[PDB]
Amino acid sequence: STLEVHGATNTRRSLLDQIFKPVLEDTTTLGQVLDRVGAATKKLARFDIFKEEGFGVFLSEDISIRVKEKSRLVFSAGTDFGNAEGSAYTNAVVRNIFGGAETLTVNASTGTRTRSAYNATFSTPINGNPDLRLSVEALRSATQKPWASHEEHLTGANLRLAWLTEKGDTHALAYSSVWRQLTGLAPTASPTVRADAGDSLKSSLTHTFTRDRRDNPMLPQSGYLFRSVSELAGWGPLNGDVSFAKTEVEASGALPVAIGKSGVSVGGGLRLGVLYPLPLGYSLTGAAQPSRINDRFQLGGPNDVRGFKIGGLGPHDGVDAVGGDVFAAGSVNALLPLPRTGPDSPLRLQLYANAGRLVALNSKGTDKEGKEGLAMDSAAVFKGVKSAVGKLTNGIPSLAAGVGLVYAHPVARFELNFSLPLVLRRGEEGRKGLQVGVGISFL
Amino acid sequence: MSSAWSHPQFEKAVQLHVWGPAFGLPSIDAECLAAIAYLAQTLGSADYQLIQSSPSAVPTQHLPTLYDSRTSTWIGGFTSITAHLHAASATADGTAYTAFLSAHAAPLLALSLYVSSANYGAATRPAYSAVLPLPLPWTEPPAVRAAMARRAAHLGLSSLKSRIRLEEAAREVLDVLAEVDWAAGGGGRQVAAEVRCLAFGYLALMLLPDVPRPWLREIMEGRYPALCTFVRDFRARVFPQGGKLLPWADGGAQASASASASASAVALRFVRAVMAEVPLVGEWWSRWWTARKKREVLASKGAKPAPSNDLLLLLGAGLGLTVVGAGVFFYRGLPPFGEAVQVWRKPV
Amino acid sequence: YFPLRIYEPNELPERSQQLTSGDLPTLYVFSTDSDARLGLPSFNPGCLKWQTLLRLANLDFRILPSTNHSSPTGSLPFLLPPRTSPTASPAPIPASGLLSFARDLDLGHLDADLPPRAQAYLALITHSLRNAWLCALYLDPTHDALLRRLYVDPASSSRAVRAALLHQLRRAAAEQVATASSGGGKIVSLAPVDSADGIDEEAVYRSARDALDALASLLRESETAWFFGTERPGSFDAALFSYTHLMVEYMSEETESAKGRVSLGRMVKEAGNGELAEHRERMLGVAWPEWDGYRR
Repeated sequence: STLEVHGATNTRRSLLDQIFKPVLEDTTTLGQVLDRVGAATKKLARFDIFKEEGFGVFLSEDISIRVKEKSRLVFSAGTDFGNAEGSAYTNAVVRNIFGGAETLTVNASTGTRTRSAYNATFSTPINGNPDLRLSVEALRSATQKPWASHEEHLTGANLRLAWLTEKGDTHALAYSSVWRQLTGLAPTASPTVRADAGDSLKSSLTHTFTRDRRDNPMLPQSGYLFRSVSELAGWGPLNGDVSFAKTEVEASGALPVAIGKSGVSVGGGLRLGVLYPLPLGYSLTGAAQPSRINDRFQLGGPNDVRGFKIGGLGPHDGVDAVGGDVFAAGSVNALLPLPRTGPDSPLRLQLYANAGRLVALNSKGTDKEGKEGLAMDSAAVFKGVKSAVGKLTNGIPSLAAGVGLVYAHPVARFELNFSLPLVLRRGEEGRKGLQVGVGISFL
Repeated sequence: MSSAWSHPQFEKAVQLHVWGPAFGLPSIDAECLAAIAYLAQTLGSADYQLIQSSPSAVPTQHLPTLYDSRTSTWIGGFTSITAHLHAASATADGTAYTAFLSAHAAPLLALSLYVSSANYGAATRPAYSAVLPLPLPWTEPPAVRAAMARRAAHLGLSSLKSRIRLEEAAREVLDVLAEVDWAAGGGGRQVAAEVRCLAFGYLALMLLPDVPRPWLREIMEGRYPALCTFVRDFRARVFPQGGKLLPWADGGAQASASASASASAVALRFVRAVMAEVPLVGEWWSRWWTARKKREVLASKGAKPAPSNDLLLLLGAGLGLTVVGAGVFFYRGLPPFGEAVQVWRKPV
Repeated sequence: YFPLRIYEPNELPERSQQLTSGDLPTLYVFSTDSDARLGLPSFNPGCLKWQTLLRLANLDFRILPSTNHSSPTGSLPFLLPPRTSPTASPAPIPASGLLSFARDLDLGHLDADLPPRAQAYLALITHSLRNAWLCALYLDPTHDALLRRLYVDPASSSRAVRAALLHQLRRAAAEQVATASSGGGKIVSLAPVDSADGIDEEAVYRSARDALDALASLLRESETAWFFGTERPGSFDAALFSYTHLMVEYMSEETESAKGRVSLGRMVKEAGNGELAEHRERMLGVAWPEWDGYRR
């Protein structure tokens, strides 16, 4: 009947008129009325503009809803875990500019690898869906790359259209455009790192899918995860210095074993990835420039394949970790619970064993180019990707093993593992003792 | 270019401004002392005048500066002043040693007097402050010391036995200068008369200051006595009584600044020197003001440039107004977008 | 002890297998991709000096175009020797060690202590002609298309990155000219002059004209066709040639009748009695004896 919503002063009467005007079209089925009011109230909290302690729906006789708005300006600072050891971020948010919209200014100067990282992210919802958002970002970074000894200065702006669906899957569609200046070369830099040291553009367009059915992200005991990032740079209406097509499929899972609810949780995982060079312009047949070190994959590390350096497992020019074009990964786990403790503490005892491959792409077998030697046509690139995919499954992969002691914070996952490399390639730099892993994404 | 990085586009009884006396010398700059010496040798004292100034008191923004009253022209720099107001191996040697003294003896006096922060803070900065009017020596000697410390780079030396590096980098200049035979009419190399004034300016600012870290006066007095004899004899000949018989304007060396130093002019100089340090718009104020002063020096020369480009000042004002408007729009906020009570009725 | 199985290493990508796999040493310069296949002179004078010295020392090498960011120091001309293994290469040689790399029996004439008069005359080249090259290339709007072609258009193909790189180039060059005090030593604030408005570019021009006439007189003194009466050219000859060649190449126009201002190549060709254009032809005829493509 007659609905009153008190205490919402910095919200428009369009943003919360799209919500409660469908509700009043109900022209004695009291349960349907209460369920529709509860559905509208759960939709209203999907906008992140209200405090969870304010939602009081006090009926009469009809309806009378109350809310408490969040404050507008939120300055904040602290220490985040962006899969690194440390970070010192400052975070200024303006919570509700007109209705639903927000701005986030982030300034995270970190002494570890990213000495500066500036941000500005405006974000609106589209047509009153609280789950469909649209973001206009702008960045400026300078991040040290200590595996392949240089720095990368990234200035540009991207436009992301996220979408959370009704079944918990999250789509994404960004148009990025960067600068990617490579400089800051150490004296131990390789000739491969000196061959690519300068300016790029990389105007790209990348879809991201996620399907996260793990019951706990920081310590899975059941469920699965499917994630699929897929980029297209340079080809067609996009313009830049690089023009490629890069995909990546990551899987996961966990299966419980019996004794109660004892946390055994045999784990699993698999990553793949292929970087394909395309021509520039509206054609598929055409000469294609090979990839640069900005774009190639980096395998190995504490977060990625346990038992190796933070860049290992690939082509190495001297000591520098230059990248590959086709990779694979994967692991098994055991995650046994600790004795004299119930299956409720976040402490677990891991028994991992990973393996990985990271090969590059060359043009052997057809070398009649001579001069103008960098551009490669479609048949040469197709035979190169065929040979690299064949060189994945030719030989025992670069495998390691170990034990560990996982602690599962709500924002990160600390591991502290003792690894032991078993099978290597030459010049691949695996670590043999105690290794520390902090962050979210783990394999 | 934004027209501030290009050559300017053109349509289709002298008075020498200098610094002030210091260390018993008629000026504290090397190029100003050189220009004073050249005009004292060539011109007579009833032909020229000497005005005590700062780089914010002339439009050239470079203090050894001539104002020719016949044509109202503004000429800045020693080589420009001597290009105005005007066998082959002697001329080529004069050109070479002029280019050498300007380029390799200028960062050595800089290391002696401006980079060494026990020399600057105890000898150089009080002598700079004793010739400017009272609110000005808080803005101009930092800019002077910053420029001289920039020039003293490409030498690998600073203020921090690490004394043989100074001696080697000073021998690398004084060995070239010691073969010119400056105080001579015979023997050795021979240069023109104006190169001897430039050499006197640099070498007398090296030798004659009374400093607490005397690392350059002792190298000259120990290894190169001919240059010290040159400086002492040139100073005894051209400037007896310490540069007080020179034709300073309006009676004296300190009363020569009283024309262009009123309350309004000094206040404007200090205000503009303060406005250039504002963290965002102070670059574009400085670029717009420098372009304006260059335009008026060029119009004094005889040219007729195209002045209509104010995008530097408009760009600085746009950046400042953008930051201020963003801060007020996001901190003060907008008026509220809804009421407290918002009733929805069932439509009939 | 523990890695139980080690395989042969992974091959490098195709880009490094093409760019970094030569059998001669490689000098990384400022050139174009059609000039570097032949070995022609660079368009940067600080690279052409060392390239001329490495070609007078009878050293077998290649050139390849590079950017400043790849150098072991800040500035460009450096050398990378050939690989020994396909995945390992020796250390780079900066510009200060190039004549020490090249020994090619007796290179003592290219690396020798100059007399002090020669150092006063070398200050002419390193200041009065360097500032003239920088002012006339980077700040003159006539040479804007040449500046874009030589430095900005090979860097990327995006107009925003191109415009920003051209702005940083002009800012850096205007900083350089306003430090050396031919026509630039102004004091405006605590920050250095980085625009063309704090440069008097008639003093830069007149100092270039006097520098060229003094160097022509010094060359007339010598009477054995190279400086100071030598029988083979030295580092002074490569230092002067690195500016006189690029002035006759890229800065000899016909513009000179509507502005005054005889250009830099015509000032080189007219300095003295043509002592320096003849020296430029004699220095090309010794170090590049197969190239007949010069004078523009």
